[PDB]
Amino acid sequence: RYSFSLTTFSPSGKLGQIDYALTAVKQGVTSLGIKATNGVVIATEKKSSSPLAMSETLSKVSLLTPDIGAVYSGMGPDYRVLVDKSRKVAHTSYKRIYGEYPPTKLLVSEVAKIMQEATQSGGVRPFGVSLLIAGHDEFNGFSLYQVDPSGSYFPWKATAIGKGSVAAKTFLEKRWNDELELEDAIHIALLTLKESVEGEFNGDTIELAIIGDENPDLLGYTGIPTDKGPRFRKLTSQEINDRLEAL
Amino acid sequence: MSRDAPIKADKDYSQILKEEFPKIDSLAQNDCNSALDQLLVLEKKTRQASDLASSKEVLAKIVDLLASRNKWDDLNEQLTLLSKKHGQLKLSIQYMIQKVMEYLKSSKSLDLNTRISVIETIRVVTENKIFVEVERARVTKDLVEIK
Amino acid sequence: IGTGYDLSNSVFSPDGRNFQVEYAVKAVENGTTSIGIKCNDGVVFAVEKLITSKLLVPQKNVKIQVVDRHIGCVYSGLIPDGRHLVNRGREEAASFKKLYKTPIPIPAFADRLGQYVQAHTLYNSVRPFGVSTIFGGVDKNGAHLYMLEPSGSYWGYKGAATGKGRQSAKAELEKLVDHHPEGLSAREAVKQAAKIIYLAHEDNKEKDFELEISWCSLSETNGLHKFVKGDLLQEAIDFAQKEIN
Amino acid sequence: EVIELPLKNPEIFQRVGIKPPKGVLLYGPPGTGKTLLAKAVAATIGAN
Amino acid sequence: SAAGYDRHITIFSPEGRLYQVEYAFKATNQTNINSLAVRGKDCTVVISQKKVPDKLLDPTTVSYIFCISRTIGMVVNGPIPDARNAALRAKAEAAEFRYKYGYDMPCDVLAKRMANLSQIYTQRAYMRPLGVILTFVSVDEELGPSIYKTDPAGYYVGYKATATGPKQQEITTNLENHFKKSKIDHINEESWEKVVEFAITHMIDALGTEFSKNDLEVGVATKDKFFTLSAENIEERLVAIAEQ
Amino acid sequence: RNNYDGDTVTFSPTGRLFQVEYALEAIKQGSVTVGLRSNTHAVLVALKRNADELSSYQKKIIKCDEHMGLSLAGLAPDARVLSNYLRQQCNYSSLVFNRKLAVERAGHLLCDKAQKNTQSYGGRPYGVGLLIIGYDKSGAHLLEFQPSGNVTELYGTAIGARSQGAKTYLERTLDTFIKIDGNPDELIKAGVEAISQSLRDESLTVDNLSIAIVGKDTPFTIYDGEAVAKYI
Amino acid sequence: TSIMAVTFKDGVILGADSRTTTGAYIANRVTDKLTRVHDKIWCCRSGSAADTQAIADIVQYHLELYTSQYGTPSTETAASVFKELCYENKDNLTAGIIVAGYDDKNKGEVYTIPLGGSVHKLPYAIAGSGSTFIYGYCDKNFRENMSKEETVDFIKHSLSQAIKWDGSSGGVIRMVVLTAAGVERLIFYPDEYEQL
Amino acid sequence: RYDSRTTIFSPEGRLYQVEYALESISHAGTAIGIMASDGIVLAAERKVTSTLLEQDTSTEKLYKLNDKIAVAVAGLTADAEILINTARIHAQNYLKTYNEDIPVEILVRRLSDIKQGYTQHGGLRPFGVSFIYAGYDDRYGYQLYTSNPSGNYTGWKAISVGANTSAAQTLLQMDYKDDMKVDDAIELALKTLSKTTDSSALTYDRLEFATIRKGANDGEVYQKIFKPQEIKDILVKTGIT
Amino acid sequence: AVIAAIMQEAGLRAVRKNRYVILQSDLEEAYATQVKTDNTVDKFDFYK
Amino acid sequence: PGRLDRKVEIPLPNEAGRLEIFKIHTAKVKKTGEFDFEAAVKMSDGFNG
Ligand SMILES: Nc1ncnc2c1ncn2[C@@H]1O[C@H](COP(=O)(O)OP(=O)(O)O)[C@@H](O)[C@H]1O
Ligand SMILES: [Mg+2]
Repeated sequence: RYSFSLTTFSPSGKLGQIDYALTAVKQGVTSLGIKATNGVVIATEKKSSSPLAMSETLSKVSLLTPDIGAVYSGMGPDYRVLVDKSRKVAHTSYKRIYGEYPPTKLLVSEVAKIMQEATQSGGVRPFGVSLLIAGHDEFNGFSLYQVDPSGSYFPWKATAIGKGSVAAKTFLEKRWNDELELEDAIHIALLTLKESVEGEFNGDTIELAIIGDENPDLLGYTGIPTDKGPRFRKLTSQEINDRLEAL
Repeated sequence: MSRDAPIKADKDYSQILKEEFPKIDSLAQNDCNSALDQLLVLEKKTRQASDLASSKEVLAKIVDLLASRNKWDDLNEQLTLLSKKHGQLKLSIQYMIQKVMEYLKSSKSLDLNTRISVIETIRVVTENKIFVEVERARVTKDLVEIK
Repeated sequence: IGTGYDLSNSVFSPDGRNFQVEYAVKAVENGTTSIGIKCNDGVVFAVEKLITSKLLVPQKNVKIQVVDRHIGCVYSGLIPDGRHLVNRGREEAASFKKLYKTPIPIPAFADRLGQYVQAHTLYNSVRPFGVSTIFGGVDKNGAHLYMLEPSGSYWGYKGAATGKGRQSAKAELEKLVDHHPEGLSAREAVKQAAKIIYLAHEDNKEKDFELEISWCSLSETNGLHKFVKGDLLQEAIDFAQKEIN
Repeated sequence: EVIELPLKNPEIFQRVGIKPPKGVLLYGPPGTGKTLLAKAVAATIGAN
Repeated sequence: SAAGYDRHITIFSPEGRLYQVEYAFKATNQTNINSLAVRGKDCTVVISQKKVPDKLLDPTTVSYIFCISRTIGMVVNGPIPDARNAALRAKAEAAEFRYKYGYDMPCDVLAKRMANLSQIYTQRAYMRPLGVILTFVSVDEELGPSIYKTDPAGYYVGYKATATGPKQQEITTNLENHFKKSKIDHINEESWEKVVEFAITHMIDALGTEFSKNDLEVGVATKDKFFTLSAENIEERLVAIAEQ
Repeated sequence: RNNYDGDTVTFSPTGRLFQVEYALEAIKQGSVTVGLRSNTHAVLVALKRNADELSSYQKKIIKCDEHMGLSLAGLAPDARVLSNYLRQQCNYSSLVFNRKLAVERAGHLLCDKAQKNTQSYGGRPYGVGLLIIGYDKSGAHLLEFQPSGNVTELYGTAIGARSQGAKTYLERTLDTFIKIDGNPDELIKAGVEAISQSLRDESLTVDNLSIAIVGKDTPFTIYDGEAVAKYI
Repeated sequence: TSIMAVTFKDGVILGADSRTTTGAYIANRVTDKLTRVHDKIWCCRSGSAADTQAIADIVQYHLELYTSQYGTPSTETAASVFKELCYENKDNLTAGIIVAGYDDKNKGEVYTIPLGGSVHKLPYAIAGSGSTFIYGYCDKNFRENMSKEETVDFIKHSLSQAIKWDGSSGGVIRMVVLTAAGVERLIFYPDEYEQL
Repeated sequence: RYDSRTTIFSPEGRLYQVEYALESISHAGTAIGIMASDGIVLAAERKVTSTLLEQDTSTEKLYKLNDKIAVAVAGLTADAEILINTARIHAQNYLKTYNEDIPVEILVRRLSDIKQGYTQHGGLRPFGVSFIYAGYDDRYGYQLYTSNPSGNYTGWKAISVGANTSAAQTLLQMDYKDDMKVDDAIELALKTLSKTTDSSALTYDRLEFATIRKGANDGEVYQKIFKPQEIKDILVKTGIT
Repeated sequence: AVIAAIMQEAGLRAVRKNRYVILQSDLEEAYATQVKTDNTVDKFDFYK
Repeated sequence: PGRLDRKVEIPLPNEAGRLEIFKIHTAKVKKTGEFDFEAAVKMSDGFNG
């Protein structure tokens, strides 16, 4: 009986709607994040269950702000709204209070806060997804965080989520080092993900992006050296191929 | 093929142009291709049983075509083209292919003509899988005997 | 079919239906026969209004209503549920006159109505409407006649029927279309409209009816809606009596 | 293909080494005439 | 199974997927029509079947293909009620984007705002999800021919060609074999007309049935424009097929 | 079946609503009143109940306006609400349009009120039938209100408990009383005759009658006691 | 800023002066005042600049929907949508808009909306601060249903007079021809019209 | 039963929802406040762990609400997030209004009221958070409270909420003294934690700590969340490592 | 289990072709049929 | 596995499958000449044999 409100607790505690939401997450695609000391690499694989469907149309790697991207595992529809609501809160709360994009630590709290509301009301369901959010800021360095449909956030050095989580997680535990390059971290990433699938593994269907060091290329304006380009950069298929060939 | 009136209506069309058959037959000596096209109008239609309407015309025509030493090449291209484009029911267009075997097998108009011609027939109906997959046997025996 | 899924009008069944919305159609079946006959220069509406107690005043209760002043509506099903739907149709038409300063297009009207039925199948405290509404008229683009089902679905029609005697009603309606390729002249489509409802009143034989026929005609009402009355209605009655015997 | 092939020759299935395949579940709404088809299959083989 | 919560889209299953949201994917075969859209090299063609079971209906009001805004089409599969509401929303959205942001709304931005709107309908309990698959077609100001299929869950994904309906799988395989053998992702025909002809050819093949000029409705996107063709313009294309 | 009767926003398989049918049953359970009319006059005659014989009755006739007024049968709570709303409509007509509100239009607004609560969650079908009379430009009219909201113009009708004996009677004399015109007295007489046959195990008293008349040149007036003792 | 719209047999040609004035300074030399709100309905703007601008876009939104939902709009229809906004914002906005458009069933129609808001079917309209000097010229020299060339000449002359007598008129002489043939732009330079 | 709303009562005048919400707090990690008459120490145990969980750069159950009162967290973290933010705003709102910092007793009362409101009113969950409050205000000196999720508070000289509540409380009161010392208090939290926890390592990665002292400087009040490398250093001294 | 079923369809098709042994075409066709995992999400493709 | 290994699904007779079914039946009973089978099949859409 305690399952089906959000209002009913079990005798043992906890709410079911949060528990069942976590079940949902784990059905979604295999996505993983590794924190490095000069980057963060965030990676997922993609499908469409029909080759007719194009694969750029989907985006499962989205820059949230120019310095902070995110992925998911879980239900597709829920991601797309929640990223819209997050960009929109990012401006309200912090791009009018700093006049630029918020630090990573801040924005984790704000997105986690929309989850908290989608549990608080009854007759409104949680969101179906768990995010990884990785970004970089000027005071806490490079960073990685997990934001659960619970409305709780957890800081992570490395984690994985989704269908291949349990296997990916033990591979990460062993293979991670405390000091890795951005470049080495990409190789641990492609490889980890290749556990989840083989023979249909190619750079076309694998989306893999980074938050590294500034790029002056995607800044789009030049002559003002007192602002930094996007820390986020999305890598293309052909570039992922260079790294997959090099393995 | 739904309703019995539209098949009849193509037989009327077929019948009027069968009177004119001696005129069609005259234009076949000038050039074989010219004579085929007037008949192709009635056989190539969206509706089926149209080479069962037009059965009366191609029965006579494929004898002249067969019998000549050049016209049987344009005959084979015609037989393959009906298969692919329409291929109507399981007995329709399939009849014209079948009638070619009867006349061909008995006649032996030349030995060179007969030997290649049979290959041409068997080719298309390996691909097919209906009523001329049964008739496939007929022309595969004839060919194998010569070899 | 199964238990549940009926109860609430936004619960989808394991069958890909919404049962509550079907159950409405069944309520419309029980209602009194209505038809619309489209023409190449008018629209005709006729309706079967049963008289169920003979202390009723004759020619005084109607399920015919006018909307704006150019569009006829007539409903089957539950009567007061049908009055509310034509009522929201009057507010919409009227709003339309202030904003755009023109009579409603008949397809424009149909769009607005179709949305209102869809909204009362869209919540959990509203009720799905248990009515069909045949309606239409004649406008800038000639005559159009539409029929709105209680599922929130509508289409244009050369002939529309709803009600009890609706199966009989469709058989005669089809005949009209085949013998008359132009789509039957509007005048004669009044006399025809009476006869079709007379044949439909034999599936309801127990109760008396009163025949009310109204029209909208480019030719014989100047593109305005008005009821058919006096000697004209009398002819339609006399014709219908003739051809049923 | 299921029944008729290995019955005439178990001999080909034995060359490959993969088992000759048996067991067919017939299903479909009633009145399909699948019991009539039971007869038609075995009518070809002349099987009892 | 059952218990709660095929009665609610705001209450999860022990599976983790909402059973009533899955029923909207079983409510899409309700009117038994099939759609095909393919991409040309400056046009998009979309064709869906027309059923007029009785002579009472006028085949001119029976359609599922809609003009959404100047450059934007949509074909709907599934019921008429959710079809109108979706179409309206889309008409309103297209119109709004322009006064806010200036120029013609791309196929992608429309599809995405309607997808986000579908997801909201499932978020709240006081609104149910829609019961339609929407297949939008446009030729884009800067991306050219584009097909975006937005499903009633709030999922949206693009296409090279797509098909929808109850006989979908047959059209889908038909298309796989075709686009694979050519070794391209487009049809290489350079007029809108010979792309409409090819589409006709392929739906006839896949379903396996000859259709008539009273059983097709065809909408054609060219760049900067959208139109729906009448029955007599549709015949020109048919007689082109019927004798080549 | 009988389980779809829980609420008003839900339909049954054959398609009804059990709540509207139930609101309908209530009319019968209450009071009895018999309405009838003539080309020149409209008259309502009704039985008033009292709890016991230390009770001094509860009136069932509500003067709406000086040209409209009604009787009730079923739930007294329900009635107080619909009458108050109707009174608002007559004053509105007077105020803004300078016009004695027509009986035909009036019933239709009453119908619109009824349906608001039938559609909605919360509310309830109104638990009362009303017989509305008035005399406007178009003469007398008599309307029969239902819990569904259907409004029905009659020469004579009756509702409430065991009211069919008035309906059998009225049917018999129908055309008889239609001819009666220019004579208010005789329509009161006919009306007393109709509600007598309906009664059984009770007969009329001075304080059981409330006779409500509006005619050609008379306003609406509710008569009581010694103005109903010429027709006791 | 004289703007006008004149009927003729095959249509309507809307005419304009592209001067835009904020006091004695010319704010911009060349700004067409003929702003399309639909494909075959176009509109003219005079009075306060900002107010007309605001209103115009609001009209395009109504007619974007009218096309989308209910099929082709009309000029009549369109001019009513002006009349609604101006009349409700008679105390905040001042817009002198001539709406004209070409129907295939009513031919060319011109409806002027004055500053309070009304609708007035008329063969011809002049509105603005530059029209109040050419009233005399226009009535006398006008005749209904000219042929296009003759139509061009009359419009051309009137707006050229308006620059001569009103200092808030000037820039290039714009016309937008709304015909069955399409929409045609026409433009004319001062070297040509000062003489004529 | 009488689970089904939170605005119901039961035949015994219990409410299952208040009991169930209470048991939620014994699902989440130990949290301990020990008051001494030379400081209050807050110590808490984590409820999550693994070699790739970061927990060596972060606190997540020690929040300074304002600048003289802080809380330890026990219960759900989602429930916790909103009420911590509300509590910090009201503590600090007082700051603005009266231009002196909020007293301990008022701020706990305020937040208990908010808690209670979710049970009293609407169709909402109660909030399943037990906050240990440690403050200083110059009216009563050092103050220790904890608030129940029922939404009431009682003062304390030592308390333990969070997992293994019963065991911890027994452990604390065996070795506690009224005279005490702040340094003996730190050692006492570390003593209790070894036993209570189900992890036998009990190393820095599992441990949070903050000590609030007015003996830190003189006339001044200092809230110090210790950093991870201090938490390690004190584990040698008590000898657990 | 998945491997036992691939070899099962591999030998069956061989017999249809009237070949006596498996044989890379028989292995390849049978591989792609019954890969297993994701084969009911084709219409529920909101899942990824 | 090893008892049932293959699944053969049986669906309905098709639009031109329904046609054949009439023919077997008419022969089996007595008739005076019937020919309306082209219409009758459309009426009998979706029937089992
Ligand atoms: N394909 C068919 N050809 C002819 N008769 C058929 C056909 N299919 C079905 N029938 C008819 O239906 C009858 C019942 O089928 P039966 O084999 O008893 O079915 P099930 O087990 O599916 O109920 C048959 O005996 C035959 O008359
Ligand atoms: Mg059987």
